[PDB]
Amino acid sequence: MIHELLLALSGYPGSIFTWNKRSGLQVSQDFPFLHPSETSVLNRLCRLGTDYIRFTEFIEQYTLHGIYLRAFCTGLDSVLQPYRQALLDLEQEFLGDPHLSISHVNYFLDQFQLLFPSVMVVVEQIKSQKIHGCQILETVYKHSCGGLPPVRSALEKILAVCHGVMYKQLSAWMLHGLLLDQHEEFFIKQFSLRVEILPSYIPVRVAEKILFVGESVQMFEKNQEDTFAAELHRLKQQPLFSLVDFEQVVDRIRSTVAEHLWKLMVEESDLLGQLKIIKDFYLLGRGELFQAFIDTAQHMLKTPPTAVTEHDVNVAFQQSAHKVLLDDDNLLPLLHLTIEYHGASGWAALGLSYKVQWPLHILFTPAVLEKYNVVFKYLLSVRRVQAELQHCWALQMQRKHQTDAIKWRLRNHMAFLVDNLQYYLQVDVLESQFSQLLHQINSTRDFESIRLAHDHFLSNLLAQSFILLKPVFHCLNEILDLCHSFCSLVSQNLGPLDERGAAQLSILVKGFSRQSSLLFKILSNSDLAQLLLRLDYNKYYTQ
Amino acid sequence: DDRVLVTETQVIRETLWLLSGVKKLFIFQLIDGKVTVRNNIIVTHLTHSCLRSVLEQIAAYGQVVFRLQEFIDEVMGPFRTYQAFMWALYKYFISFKEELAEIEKCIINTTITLAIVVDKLAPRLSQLKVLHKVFSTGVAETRNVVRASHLLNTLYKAILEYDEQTVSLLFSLWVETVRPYLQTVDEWIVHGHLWDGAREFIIQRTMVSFLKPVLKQIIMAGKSMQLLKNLELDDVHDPLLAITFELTLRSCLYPHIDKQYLDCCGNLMQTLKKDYRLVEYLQAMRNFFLDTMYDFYTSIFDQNVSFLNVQLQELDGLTLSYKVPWPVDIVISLECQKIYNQVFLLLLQIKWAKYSLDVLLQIHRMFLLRVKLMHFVNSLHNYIMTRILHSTGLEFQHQVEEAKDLDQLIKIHYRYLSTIHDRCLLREKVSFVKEAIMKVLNLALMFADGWSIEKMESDFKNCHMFLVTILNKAFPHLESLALS
Repeated sequence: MIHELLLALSGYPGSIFTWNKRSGLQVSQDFPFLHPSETSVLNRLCRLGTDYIRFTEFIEQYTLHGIYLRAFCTGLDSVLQPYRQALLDLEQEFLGDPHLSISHVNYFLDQFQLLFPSVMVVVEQIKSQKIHGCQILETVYKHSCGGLPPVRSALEKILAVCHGVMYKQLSAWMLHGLLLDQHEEFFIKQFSLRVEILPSYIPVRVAEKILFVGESVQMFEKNQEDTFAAELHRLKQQPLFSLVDFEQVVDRIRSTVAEHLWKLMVEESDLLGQLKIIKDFYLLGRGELFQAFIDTAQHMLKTPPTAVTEHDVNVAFQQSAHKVLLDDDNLLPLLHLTIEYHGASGWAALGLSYKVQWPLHILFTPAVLEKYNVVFKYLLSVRRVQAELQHCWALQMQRKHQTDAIKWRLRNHMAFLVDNLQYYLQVDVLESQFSQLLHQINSTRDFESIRLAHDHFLSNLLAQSFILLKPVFHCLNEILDLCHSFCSLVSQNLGPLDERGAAQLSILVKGFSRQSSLLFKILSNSDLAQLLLRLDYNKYYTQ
Repeated sequence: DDRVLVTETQVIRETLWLLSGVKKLFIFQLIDGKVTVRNNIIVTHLTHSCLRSVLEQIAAYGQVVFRLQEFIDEVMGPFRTYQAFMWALYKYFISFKEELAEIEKCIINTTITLAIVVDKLAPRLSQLKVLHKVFSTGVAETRNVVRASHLLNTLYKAILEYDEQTVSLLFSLWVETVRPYLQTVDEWIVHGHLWDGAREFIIQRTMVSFLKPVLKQIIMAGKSMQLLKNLELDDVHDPLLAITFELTLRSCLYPHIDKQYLDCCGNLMQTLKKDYRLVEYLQAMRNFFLDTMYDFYTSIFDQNVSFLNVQLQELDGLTLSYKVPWPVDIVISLECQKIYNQVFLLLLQIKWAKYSLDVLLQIHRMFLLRVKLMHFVNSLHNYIMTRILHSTGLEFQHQVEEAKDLDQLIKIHYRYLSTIHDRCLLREKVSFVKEAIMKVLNLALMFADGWSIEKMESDFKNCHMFLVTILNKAFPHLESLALS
């Protein structure tokens, strides 16, 4: 009967120990040869056998899919090994001594009555909630902090082998640019990051570090390769996952690829030259080119835009670059002006796009290259109204040979001082922010700084130039189109403002001077640099 | 009910015999290719039922080893692939049966019972279960090319699922199964001919993705080698294993098959420079048309089909052809002559009008119509010949001198006509644009003979303005002439 039982506890049910698909292993009924009391201890013992059967049945069935489920069952047999081994010995002792009884079996298997009923619910949570993917590495971890020492020493082994899969995939991606996966288990799926499957104890900070160190290889298409493989393999031997060490291997790998990427991003591929191109054309750095382009391509934009004006300007811009004695077949065809038509003055839709090369494709995305365009739209407008305004002055002095016609310059100069010095704080926010962007580059050998220094440099331009500040941007905008009306009024005639021109002249001064002092209350962070220039002679102080 | 009441140790020797791969056993008597336990077996213990249970599990393993032995039997008693597969399968059993016969030694000469031999055979009954699933896909199937491709492809897929002792088995089972293909591939490369049996290979002179990422470099090397003679690869993959499995590891096999390819294609192009030369045969083709042809056409200005021949050897017709040997026939195809003839016809009509209005030297009012027209035709001729028939020509020569392939030389060539037939507007939009240039060319014919005047400028100023007001739609290269 002893060898009969030792098989029942192995997974083989018989006549004495019937098997039921719902309840589990249990004794059939009373027996003469056994004592009528011992039937209870067997039923308590069979609570141990029912687990092992339901274990090995699940292990073989493999059920759901995924490597992290395959490896879990692969490891689940390792913790189960001492149970099989400690069962083989019971045959040894019983073979020798012919007087032992069932009570001795209960003494040897005391700890296993404590290890299985706790690890059992770990399996039940998986088959009852469809836990798929890396979420197992948390569901098993949330139960690894239990109080029972053996349970803690058991699941830690399973987590130690389950990490071997992640460590296999993680090293395969961080150095070969490809992710070996066909079931969306890894937390990476132009790649992205996953949060709804990311482990619990892993912080998002290192997760971001992983996403960058890999994409920097896949896009990129010696000794810095094998040595890290030994480091990753070393962690696979650690019987305890220590986050404090997981970061010391990632950050070194991160700093090495970043140091290697910075070398190419600046030295081999000259970023300074390319930034110099952007500052000149986008941010109106080469203003001498745009005043001639505005001089030529003027009549062909005040009319509403049509399907033909897109080519009518590219030739004008090309006629311009040669008109400023600049000759360079490089970077000349790379600048293509765009006309936002069919989804209205023509200037409102003008823009300049830039076909970036291959190396800087990562640094200049369509997002960052769009905020640049918005600056070019606004900065051109100020340049347009300023060049237009001064031409009127070029006519007043040219009109030297009415007691009311003198009100023109008494308004023109006011409209001049507010506008000319408005183009200041621009040559002192560009040549100041840009001078920091260029200094943050030649300082840090790291490349990660450039992606942030350049990003912060761009956000400052939108903030410093009051483009994002709605109230001031909606008041000065009224000043912009205001000068268009005034300058036209002086140019649309050649005599004194008598035919309802003066009647129209006094209209704007009631609004302009109101708009002027309205702005003054707004300024009363960064406006101090601007308001100081307008207030040098304290004209607004008397206003 | 009677029972045989067998002893205990006898059962173990039975299982060792059954797992060995023999038949006709007192226990596990098969009936229909399915091993099944007897019904009268009983020991002093195990209540006659657990024995039927424990034997049933081992019987399930006998089925896996009996079916495989039936498979090896149906091969012994020129596919050259199953032979490479069974020899790998048979090689496993010898390294396995030794583990079985060794156990029987310790039985005749330490206590041994059932629960010990099973646990001792755990790392074997695990490896055996895999074969029941790998072979299940190699038995469930009629042509010899689908039975071998689907088998060899199942292995390369089944290993990537297992990416340690189970991987070492499938890998050692893979190499001995891909040995036939790796042989014929090498044999096709160096010996320049494909030596296949029963059309086993996939190229029947439906595809295994094993060698797909480099397949193009094989065929383009095989066929290229065959045209050369008319004018140990497996022993390299295995040493690679001596010095991240089967996906990156396999990515180191191709350097053996790629460098070998690079020599072959580089050899054909090398011997194609002289001795069935091509660079001098190609340039002279685009030279005898597109000086020499100056005197030829002038004789046609002032007919007979034989008259021209003696002239050449010295309205839209004059089909010209050429003689091409076989080593270059594949490059300059038959449908390639017509395109070269196509642009030759149109080019001459431009030389015609240009020469007709230049050979000569309200009375002087005709001259204001001369410069107003002689310039226009002269402008168009400067566009076709110089900035088209010499731009792409200057680039084409710089490209052929770097030819490194039999195929790509066709592509770089075919990417020269199909573009020169597009820039020179002759393919499409003929009745929309090309006809305009065609009808104004008739003004070069009418005005040439007469040597009505007021009615020419009314037409000329109309069609010329019709020409610009139609071409104004500009695809972008048309602006090089749109100035006039």
